[PDB]
Amino acid sequence: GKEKFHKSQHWGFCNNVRMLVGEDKPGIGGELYSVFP
Amino acid sequence: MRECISVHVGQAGVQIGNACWELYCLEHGIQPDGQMPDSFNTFFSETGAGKHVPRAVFVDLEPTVIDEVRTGTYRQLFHPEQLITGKEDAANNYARGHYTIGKELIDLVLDRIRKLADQCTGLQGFLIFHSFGGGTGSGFTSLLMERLSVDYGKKSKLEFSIYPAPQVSTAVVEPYNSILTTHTTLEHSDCAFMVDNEAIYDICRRNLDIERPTYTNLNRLIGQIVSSITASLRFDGALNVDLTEFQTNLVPYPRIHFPLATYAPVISAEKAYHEQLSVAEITNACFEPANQMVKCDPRHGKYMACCLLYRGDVVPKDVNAAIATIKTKRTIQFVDWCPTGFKVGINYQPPTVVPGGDLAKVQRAVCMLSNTTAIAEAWARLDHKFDLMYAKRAFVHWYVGEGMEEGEFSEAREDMAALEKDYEEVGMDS
Amino acid sequence: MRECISVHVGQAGVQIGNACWELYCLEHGIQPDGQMPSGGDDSFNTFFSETGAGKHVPRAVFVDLEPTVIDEVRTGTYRQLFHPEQLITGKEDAANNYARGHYTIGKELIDLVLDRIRKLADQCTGLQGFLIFHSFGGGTGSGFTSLLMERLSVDYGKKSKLEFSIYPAPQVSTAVVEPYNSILTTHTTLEHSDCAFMVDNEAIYDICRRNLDIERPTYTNLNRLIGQIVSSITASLRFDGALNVDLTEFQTNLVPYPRIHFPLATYAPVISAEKAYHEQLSVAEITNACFEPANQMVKCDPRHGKYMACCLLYRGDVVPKDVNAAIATIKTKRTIQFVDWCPTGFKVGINYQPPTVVPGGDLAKVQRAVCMLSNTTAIAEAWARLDHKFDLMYAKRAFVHWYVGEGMEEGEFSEAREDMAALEKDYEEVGMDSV
Amino acid sequence: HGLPFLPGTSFKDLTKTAFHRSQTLGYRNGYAVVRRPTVGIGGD
Amino acid sequence: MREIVHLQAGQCGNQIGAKFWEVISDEHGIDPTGTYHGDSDLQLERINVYYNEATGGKYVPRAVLVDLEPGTMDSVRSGPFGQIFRPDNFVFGQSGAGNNWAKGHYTEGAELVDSVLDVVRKEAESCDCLQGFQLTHSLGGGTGSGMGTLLISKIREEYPDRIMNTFSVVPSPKVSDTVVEPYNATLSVHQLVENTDETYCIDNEALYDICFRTLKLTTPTYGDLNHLVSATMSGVTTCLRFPGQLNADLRKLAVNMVPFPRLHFFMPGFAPLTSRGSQQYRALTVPELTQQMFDAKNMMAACDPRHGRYLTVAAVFRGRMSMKEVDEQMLNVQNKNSSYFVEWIPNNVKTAVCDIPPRGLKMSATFIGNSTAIQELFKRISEQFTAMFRRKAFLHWYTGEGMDEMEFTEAESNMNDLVSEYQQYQDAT
Amino acid sequence: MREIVHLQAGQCGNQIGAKFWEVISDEHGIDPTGTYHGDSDLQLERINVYYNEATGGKYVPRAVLVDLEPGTMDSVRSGPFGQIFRPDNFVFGQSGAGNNWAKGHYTEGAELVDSVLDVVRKEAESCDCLQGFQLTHSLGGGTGSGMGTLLISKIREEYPDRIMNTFSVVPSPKVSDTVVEPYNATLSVHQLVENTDETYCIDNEALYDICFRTLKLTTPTYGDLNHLVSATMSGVTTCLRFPGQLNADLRKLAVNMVPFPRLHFFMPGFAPLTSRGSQQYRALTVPELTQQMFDAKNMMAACDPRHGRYLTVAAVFRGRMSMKEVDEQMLNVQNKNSSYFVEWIPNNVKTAVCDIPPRGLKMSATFIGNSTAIQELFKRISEQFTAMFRRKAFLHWYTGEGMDEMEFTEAESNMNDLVSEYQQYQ
Amino acid sequence: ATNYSANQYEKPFSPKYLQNWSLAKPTKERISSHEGYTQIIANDRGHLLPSVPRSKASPWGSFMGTWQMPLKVPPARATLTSRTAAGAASLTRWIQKNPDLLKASNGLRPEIFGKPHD
Ligand SMILES: Nc1nc2c(ncn2[C@@H]2O[C@H](COP(=O)(O)OP(=O)(O)OP(=O)(O)O)[C@@H](O)[C@H]2O)c(=O)[nH]1
Ligand SMILES: Nc1nc2c(ncn2[C@@H]2O[C@H](COP(=O)(O)OP(=O)(O)OP(=O)(O)O)[C@@H](O)[C@H]2O)c(=O)[nH]1
Ligand SMILES: Nc1nc2c(ncn2[C@@H]2O[C@H](COP(=O)(O)OP(=O)(O)O)[C@@H](O)[C@H]2O)c(=O)[nH]1
Ligand SMILES: Nc1nc2c(ncn2[C@@H]2O[C@H](COP(=O)(O)OP(=O)(O)O)[C@@H](O)[C@H]2O)c(=O)[nH]1
Ligand SMILES: [Mg+2]
Ligand SMILES: [Mg+2]
Repeated sequence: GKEKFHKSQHWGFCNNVRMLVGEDKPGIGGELYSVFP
Repeated sequence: MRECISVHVGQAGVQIGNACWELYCLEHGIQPDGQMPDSFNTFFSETGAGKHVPRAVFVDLEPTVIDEVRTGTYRQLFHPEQLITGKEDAANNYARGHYTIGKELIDLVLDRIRKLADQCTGLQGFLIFHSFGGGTGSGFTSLLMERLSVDYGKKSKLEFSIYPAPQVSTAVVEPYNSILTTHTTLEHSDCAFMVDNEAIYDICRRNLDIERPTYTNLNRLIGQIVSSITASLRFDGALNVDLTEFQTNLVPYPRIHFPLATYAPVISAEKAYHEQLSVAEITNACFEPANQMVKCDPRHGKYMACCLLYRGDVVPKDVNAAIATIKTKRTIQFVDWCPTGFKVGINYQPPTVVPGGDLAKVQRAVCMLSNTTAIAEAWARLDHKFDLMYAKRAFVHWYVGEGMEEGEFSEAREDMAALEKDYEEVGMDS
Repeated sequence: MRECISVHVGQAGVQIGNACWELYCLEHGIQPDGQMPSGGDDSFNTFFSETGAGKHVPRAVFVDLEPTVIDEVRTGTYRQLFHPEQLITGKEDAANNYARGHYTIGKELIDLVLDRIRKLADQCTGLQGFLIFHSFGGGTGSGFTSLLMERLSVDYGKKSKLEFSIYPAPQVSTAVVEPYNSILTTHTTLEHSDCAFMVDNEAIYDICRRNLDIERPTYTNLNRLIGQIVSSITASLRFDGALNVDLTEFQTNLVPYPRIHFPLATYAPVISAEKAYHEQLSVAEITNACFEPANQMVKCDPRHGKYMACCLLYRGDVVPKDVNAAIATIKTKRTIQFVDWCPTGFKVGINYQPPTVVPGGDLAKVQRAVCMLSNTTAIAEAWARLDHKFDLMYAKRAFVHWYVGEGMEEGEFSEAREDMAALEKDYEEVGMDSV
Repeated sequence: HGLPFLPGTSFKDLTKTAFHRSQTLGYRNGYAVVRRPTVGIGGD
Repeated sequence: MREIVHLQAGQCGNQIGAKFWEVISDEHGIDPTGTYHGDSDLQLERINVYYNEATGGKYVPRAVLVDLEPGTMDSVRSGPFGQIFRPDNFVFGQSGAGNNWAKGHYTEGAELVDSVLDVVRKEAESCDCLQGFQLTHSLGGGTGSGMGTLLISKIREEYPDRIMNTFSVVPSPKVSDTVVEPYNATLSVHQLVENTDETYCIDNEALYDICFRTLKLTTPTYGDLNHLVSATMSGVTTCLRFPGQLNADLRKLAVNMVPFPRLHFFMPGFAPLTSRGSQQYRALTVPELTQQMFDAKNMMAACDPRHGRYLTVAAVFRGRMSMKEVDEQMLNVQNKNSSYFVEWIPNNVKTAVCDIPPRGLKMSATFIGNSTAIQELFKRISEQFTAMFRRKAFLHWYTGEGMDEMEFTEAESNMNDLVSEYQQYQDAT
Repeated sequence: MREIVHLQAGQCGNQIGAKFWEVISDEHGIDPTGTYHGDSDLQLERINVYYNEATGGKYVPRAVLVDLEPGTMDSVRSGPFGQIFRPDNFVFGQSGAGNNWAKGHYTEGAELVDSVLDVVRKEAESCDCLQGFQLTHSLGGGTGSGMGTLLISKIREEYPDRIMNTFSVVPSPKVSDTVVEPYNATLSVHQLVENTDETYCIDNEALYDICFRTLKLTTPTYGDLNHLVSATMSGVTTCLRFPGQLNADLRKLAVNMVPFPRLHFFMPGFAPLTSRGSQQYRALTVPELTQQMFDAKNMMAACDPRHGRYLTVAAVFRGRMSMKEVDEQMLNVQNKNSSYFVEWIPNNVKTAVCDIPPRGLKMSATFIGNSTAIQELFKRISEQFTAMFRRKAFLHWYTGEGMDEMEFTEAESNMNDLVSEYQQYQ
Repeated sequence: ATNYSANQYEKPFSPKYLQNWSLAKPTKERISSHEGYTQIIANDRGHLLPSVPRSKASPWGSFMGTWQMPLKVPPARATLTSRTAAGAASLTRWIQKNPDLLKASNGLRPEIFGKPHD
């Protein structure tokens, strides 16, 4: 964006094997269960 | 991924880390209860209740300054396990923080690091905050790196230290603590970014028109540095830099690992209107000896390793033209054995201003980290003060009685003399 | 580009700098809050700068050792224009001592002023040179302006360094120990200065009394007339003109010899509003007023000496033919004597833009204007009278314990007069015709 | 007024007062930049 | 049927490679998802050279991304064209490089060799007839200079008859972007000179002046610099993808570019690179393209070709053009400038003319110059490496993990032998 | 075909050449945006000599713009025809020349001479057959006099077989516009003697006398003084551009005007120039134009040809006129006063004509004359120079840039030899 | 460190073009070629080996501050023409009597371009 450049950590490790850890994560701030009040 | 464990020891580390973790929660959206109203996973650990817990440990041998954290705004944020309190303070003694009272508390700290080392997929390095002058700031800090080195070894280990002020001093037994903590941590630390107290007093007097600063202004200014050092592990940048990068580009020798910290856009809300803050005009202010935050002019020394960390609306060409202008200046002199001198770090994220602070919302910022020869006179003056005290045996019964041989004072002084011989033998040419 | 950096040192430099920088704002439309009520015009960058938000900050530095001359600027109508760090004050003044301005109190702020000039020079894409405003008589107006130039010669070298100096007037004077400062600040500036435009208060007093219809003029009237000169000097590179004149060309066309660099500045279309209604101001008619001895802004008769070089700067709707026909009549005139080794004598410069009045000032709306900067042999008798002032105080060693007692050897006085006593024969040698 | 371009056919406007020279040729961070001229002499 | 495998080592090669695949997908018509939305049918027959067909009509690039951390590949996929690479092609380690050629080549890069080469083989064994390999990295960092150079070594010991092409970013001459960069440059050159057939010397300073003097870009970024690199990499492979009246793939280009196996260091350039507001001041003809290729200040290597002699020059022209104009212009430059062209190779220019231009342009050409003035690059790093090896400057970060000083010693000899060979075939008659 | 590269340096050169590019665009129909908006096809056929084709029928000139300070270029670029020049052809410095030949030629001119000759090499081999060069400047300046002579030497060492021109503005006789004019003039002429094939000497005083006494002009600016210079430039280049009955290019003039390789300083003039209200009193015939050709007040050098003798004379005409009338008039002016012409050449005058006059005139001509009486221009500078040189008037601004004293003595000797060889044929 | 030249692109990074108008340190134009391995001149921890020759200068630097700077500072403009021989001697003597200033990093680079009368 303009004021928001948060780089999400898309990749990672679980069970000691290479992977995409997220599979639903934001990008540079924007996009690439029940709802309670 | 890219996790980083931060360690604070001493009352200096706690009060600096209070303003540090105020900034880290504010630039990631973390509300001061842990809840968020994946960049956080380098400093914060997300719990299965939605409460993001800091990846840090608050070790201090004195309970008084810790109970401010347990009572104030960040009570629910910090983990009661992950915060370790002492019983009695080290009382400005290296001996008490290293041998008598530090030994009964260090056995619980490394267990805390070990549970914190299991939740990190890849650990970039450690991050230790202390001050030279204190007892648990110098004694207990030494017990860390002796035990962290045997536990981890090749893991990166960066550290932040409050250097003793060159003209004022909070205590008298301070040169005893500073010489004794550098003798044992000279070979147990990868790099030691250094910062002073009287220099920031000058920075907070000239650059911003807030006369009479307190410690909160100093921790806020230090907190901007530590965020700028680790900004590239969390936000996208033009050319990214790691935490592991800082040890092999700023430390030429295993004895010379004391670089200097410098923040250039140190400006108030009333003066950002008066001047533009372009990359060329702020990088020239990094090398300006009035903007440096350790009281030693680098014009009287030599540069052997420099690091630049830009964050904001910066242009790589304007970065290139700025450094080439500094390379043409006769004020800046380098050594014969370092023809490169510089590395760059650029982040797209502009710095996040804290409300209630003093620095204005700047479009771009730069943090300057350089190892210089001018710190040799700072070591020379500090050893003078040690030599005036150790000549006729003074305050030594407060060290030798508390489980510590008096001959340590010797081999610390023998070491430190060679460290000055290490600084003039690196400046001479062929 | 074409940037210029102005240094105002002493009380005189600030008070002239107040009238200089108000006029530069009216020439560009920059309001006192530093906002232009408008990429359009970029003619301001020779004096002003930009911050992105439409703010123009002067490329000037204000240094003084007495705070209560700059503190008006910090709390005046231009308190938002100047950068606070560009206004520099000390704790104690130089107390009318060159020794305090050079050796003890002037050495205080010199590292901070050099630092500020570097930050100003780092913003300059093309730097024409340095302008320095002071008075020979002041403590810091003679001491600090001497220490600055030695440091500028070390740091900036052969960069053009021009001065606007308030000469001690030959009969009217303010201070008593003033002739001591004038000799000392002349001695250490000869090898460091490039050119020194000179003017004193008494000759402006007569011009303000006679040419303008103002009785009892103030220092504010003097500073505007000086400000009109510096504006007329620089506006060739500020504005479109037929003959462009730069700051570097002044040292070439007015300094023939390395140790004589003291021309005299005058501004001849200075007439009142009641008196401008009757006379016409043609190019030939206003350029003869540049050569009248009563209209000279330095109290010395040019008929007593010989002209070495002249620099005519025309400002307004001047026609180059009428400029040319006017100089030809002056050459045919016999009462003005030029030296044999300078058959040319004249450098002319023409700028299209008319002088804009300060609203409510003394100067009338002239359609065209001329500013003359001439190096004359007639300044030698000014040194001869200034020798009569310093020496008549030095034979009894009067007022030296204030100088020798603070950072300064007595042998300085025993070398700084002999060197400028050589100017007396330097001005004699250039005033003899070769047979 | 439609006259051919001859040396005697040059006439200036006397109502124009502002003569401001804009800097469309300058230097950025090492290069001689030549800007697109947006205004002429005097700000018009 | 004549496909090539793309390699991306280091964060410098990742942003260059991501911009490269964006340029190719724009040129071949591939959308950010992977399907085809191209207008002309000449964008389909030779997709195979770069992409692979996946079930669903989606084309997958034949590229592998290697780094010692996923830090820069977080930004690669967060970009516009990060959804086209397979997740299996992303290979990342655990801890960073530290600008250390040690960690990229001995300690940390060694655990990732078996994972990346397994990816390299499974692309190459799905190939009907593999043409070569193509790598982007930098000689200043740790992963690009250490891991990528090791990847060249392990690929070449398995596929010797195939060609190894790389586009290395050399360290800057004036302002260093890494304090410890002369070590990582010298250690990479010592193995680049032995295990590669084509290498391209790309320097950041030359891209900056190209962006200011010729492009007149007021505020350039790394997106523009990687685009100029990507236009060069697409130019050299155009005859693989598009038909032409005079075609030359990489091997036909490599055979007559290098006269000796150790002399394979080149200088890239782009011909029709013009500004925004001066498009109407310059005609777009054959004499204008050949001048801009042979103008000195259009190099991408920051080494002046007028300080040496051009051994061999390449000219991969793209666009419908008359061959007499191409041939007569190449003859003039060789004739007008005879002191900057060697006299023991009679012709020094290879000409290949394709038919399909880059989109948005009428005519284009790519310059590849094997000047003897690229020894200035090797002379400069050798002095720096001398200055840091004489007084042991940063050796303990390198010798403290397993390398011996003899490795740094033999890197000096071989690289200084390279300057000796360049000087020998510059003064020869 | 027969292209000319135009180069210009200095403030005086830039203002003259900007007006020169206005007269060329007016007669070739080039619009301020740089498009052909003319009437006839004999306006487009020989565009190549000055302009260059661009994309979409645009004509960019072949001018190279040199100065050490673009304050003059900023004035030119803000004019009505300032956008036709390519921005890449603008080469400029950062500091001023200072009216110093030493700065323009030795120290400050050295950092820009690499960039100028790159632009000159850009515009040299981009044309099929370069006819030659042309330089406009003033000898009294610092960068026109200093760098312009440096750019002349660098062109001559690479392109020595092509004619090069010099429209230098020589110092005025009675009033100087710069104090250090004799130093810059002596040092520039010494370069111009052995480095130029033709040189046209122009001063402001004769242009002032033409504007006052012959144009009846009340307010002459520099726009209409440079127009007189610009009309002469178009006159000599006319046969290069438009068809005529007797064509004569630059070198064909130079072959039979330069009798010895040293004598190439000419005198320009413009015959059809008339007064303010005197057009109705004027007959439109060749004899009245011919008597304004050789008339002394029409000269552009303020050196009276009655005091000397004509070595060679050139006469380029414009318009549809018969040539018996032109040839008879040139024979009568040689025969009526033969004391003003050298007796050792039977015909001192070359006749050249063209069929296309400039717009608004039915018949035009230009005068280019090599006379002996130009030696008093050099003596006047020399007597002014040696007056400043015996007392060492302004040498410390010249020797402070590394320049030695023997060059000044050398520059005096070359002018004094040029005076003596002019004096030989009189 | 040595300011290297990019050969063809040294011109845009010349000192005054980078807006540094202060006598800036020069750039190197040519570099030679070595012919093999270098020699370790200094052991670990940075000490120079005993055998090798050592330079004779301040290890720290040559910065001359505003208080250690000599009084009566010489000029940078030191032309000697139109000057008498005694005066030209005094100008030469003044510049040559302070060798500390002429060897400093923030020193005075003089230019004595001129010959006095005889
Ligand atoms: N900048 C900054 N420095 C601090 C702050 N708090 C303490 N210090 C530094 O630390 C000194 C106080 O003593 P410390 O060194 O912290 O004492 P300690 O480390 O807790 O050791 P002991 O109390 O003796 O057991 C002060 O003089 C400061 O220099 C702070 O909030 N900001
Ligand atoms: N023309 C003119 N001259 C002035 C003006 N103000 C002061 N002067 C002259 O300056 C001389 C005194 O020097 P100042 O600049 O005022 O004082 P200073 O430089 O601060 O010296 P110290 O206070 O002793 O350190 C007087 O003799 C005046 O002639 C002014 O406004 N106009
Ligand atoms: N062209 C280009 N060069 C880059 C980019 N990012 C980094 N570099 C270059 O890479 C060099 C440093 O290499 P480094 O980033 O440490 O490589 P790594 O350690 O393998 O990740 C610098 O000199 C940069 O010039 C980019 O996005 N584009
Ligand atoms: N004819 C003519 N002469 C000019 C013009 N502008 C300046 N001059 C002459 O040029 C001389 C000044 O030289 P100048 O161009 O300022 O030197 P420079 O600054 O080094 O280029 C003066 O004698 C003027 O008479 C002009 O537009 N036309
Ligand atoms: Mg405590
Ligand atoms: Mg005062």
